[PDB]
Amino acid sequence: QEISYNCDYGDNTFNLAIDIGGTLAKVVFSPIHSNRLMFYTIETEKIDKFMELLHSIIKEHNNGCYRMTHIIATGGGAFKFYDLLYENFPQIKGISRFEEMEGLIHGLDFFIHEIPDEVFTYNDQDGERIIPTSSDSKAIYPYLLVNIGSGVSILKVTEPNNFSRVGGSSLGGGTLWGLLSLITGAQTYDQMLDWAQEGDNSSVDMLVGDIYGTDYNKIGLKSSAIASSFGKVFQNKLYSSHESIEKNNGQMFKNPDICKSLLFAISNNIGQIAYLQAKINNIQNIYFGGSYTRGHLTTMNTLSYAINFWSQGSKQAFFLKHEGYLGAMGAFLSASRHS
Amino acid sequence: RITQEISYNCDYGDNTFNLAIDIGGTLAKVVFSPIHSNRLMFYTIKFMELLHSIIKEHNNGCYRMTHIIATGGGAFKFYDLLYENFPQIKGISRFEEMEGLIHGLDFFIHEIPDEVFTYNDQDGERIIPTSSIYPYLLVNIGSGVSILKVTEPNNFSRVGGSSLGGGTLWGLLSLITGAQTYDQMLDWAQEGDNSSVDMLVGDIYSAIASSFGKVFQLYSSHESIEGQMFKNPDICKSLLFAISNNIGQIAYLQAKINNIQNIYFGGSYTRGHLTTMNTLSYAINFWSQGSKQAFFLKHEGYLGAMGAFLSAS
Ligand SMILES: CN(C)c1cc(CN2CCOCC2)nc2nc(NCc3ccc(C(C)(C)C)cc3)nn12
Repeated sequence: QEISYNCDYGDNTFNLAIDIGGTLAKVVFSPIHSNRLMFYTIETEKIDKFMELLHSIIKEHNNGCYRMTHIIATGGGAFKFYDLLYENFPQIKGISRFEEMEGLIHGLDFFIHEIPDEVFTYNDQDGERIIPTSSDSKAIYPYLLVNIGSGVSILKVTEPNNFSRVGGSSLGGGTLWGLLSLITGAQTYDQMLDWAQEGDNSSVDMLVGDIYGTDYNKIGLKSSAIASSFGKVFQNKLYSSHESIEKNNGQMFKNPDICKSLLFAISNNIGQIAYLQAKINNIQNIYFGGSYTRGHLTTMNTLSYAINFWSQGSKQAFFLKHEGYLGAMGAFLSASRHS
Repeated sequence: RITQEISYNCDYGDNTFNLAIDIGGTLAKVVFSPIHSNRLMFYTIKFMELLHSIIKEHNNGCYRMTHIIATGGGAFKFYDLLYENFPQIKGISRFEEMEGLIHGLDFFIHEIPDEVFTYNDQDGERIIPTSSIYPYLLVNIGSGVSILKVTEPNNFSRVGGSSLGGGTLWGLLSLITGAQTYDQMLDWAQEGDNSSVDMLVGDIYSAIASSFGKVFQLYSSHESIEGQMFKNPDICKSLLFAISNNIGQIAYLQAKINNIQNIYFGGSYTRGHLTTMNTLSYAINFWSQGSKQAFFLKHEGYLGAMGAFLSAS
């Protein structure tokens, strides 16, 4: 989903930035004199596949010129994969590392300030609205980045170059993916999202309605609000697997319903934690980064609604067209300055 | 057979057998006192059938001298069912759930010795002599989580909550592992090693980076997608940590927003399990750098029924 941008190509080094996380590798590069920023994601699980993509990019977009390629690695996996990269690319110009936080924030601020049609709000009522951020300091800052990958990172940015980590969560995309993979057999994240879309969570969640007979207006909750995620399930050997889960249980619980339930559980939790962090830090604007929302309308509506609800309208969820690429973009910009 | 009991000089001015019931999503709790016994009797659970036996055994089968106070959603969802089930009773009344919990908690704090305690694996159990306070948070964990702020006697509000509560833990672990009781889940959790299903920091580069994050790792023309197995004990530990750490974090953030140091954990979640208590205590101790404190309660599951009981008189 390439972007037009006038890059400074410097000494013509080909800068190949990689953000390596728990689960995914996200790559940003610009062929020399193209003025195009290009973006790819691949799972890290099959090393050959990952390394092979990097090889193909060098061959297809830098004419096989290893000796003028600089790989800059960011994300948590920059450390773990450093030796794999070195052994794969003996003949390249260099390999460097960029701190994860600076990566995310440099990448995000770049997207906010420079790239049109990149930042957007979304909910089921309003549809998508592009926020024209790449048109000052006091309008943009302060903000929070909620970067959802395997876990959840939360960073606050008070002004240019002024940013820090605040507490994150271990209940992130990896949790949602792990649980639904094992429970439902779903083969890909995209499949889980399609099943979630069709599902009815109320068959496995207890709603306020199920516990009361009605709204619980004294505490601000409608009957349709979720009171206990997966709360309906209990009432109704060393190892478990999808197989055993299916043999034991059949279709008492339906896959679409499980997917929607847990999509709501994890996204609402993330939205709440984000809210609470924004509340403590007196921040109105909350960006979502990572590869969790993937422009999925249900997911974005869920997150937007959680921030809106918990804040009673005083805070706002923002999404990014290149959400997954913030870290790699920041690394890219560092290597660019260098060359 | 009642095995949980407190001596207390109850007020029997009305010459009524007060029977308080907390009808929550998943569990039902009773608090009652045989007239003039000075014994408070507690029971957690075919339920309506229990209430009958209680009247039979502890009030001589006398319906016309029994008063029921109902708290929780059942009280409203099923107000009629109580009248259908308990005709000819002296009276049925209701008590609002949040107010139930706080009156019950304040009673345990102020009146009952050896009720409030800290627990962690480092220093063990410490009884806090509260009965010898404000403001405080109550984090009441049942099917879901209710979080209440209490500034002073009779000043409180529900500030927050979470749908990721005991029912989520029990639900996930039932379906995934086939475990049949909360007890088996906790026993398995205590043996388990979460690192086989969780991505830890070390995995990305013993803190958890992603709970359960290691698990994900046209027409038919090749082999069946068919698969990988994970150990039940490790799954129970992963999800116990995930749900407990999250609750601890939300509790800490709420406490921070509300400028509260003292955080009480209520409901039927910890059940006196050292591992669960340790995890909650650790989470609060960690985030606050020691400036906030987790408290537990010997009668954690009966806060709401206790408050309802006291409302009768
Ligand atoms: C997910 N939403 C939208 C929210 C929002 C809030 C706080 N809001 C702040 C803004 O003003 C309105 C209130 N609290 C929430 N708690 C839950 N579930 C836990 C839960 C809900 C209900 C119950 C009973 C019925 C048994 C008492 C027990 C546990 N969800 N939830």
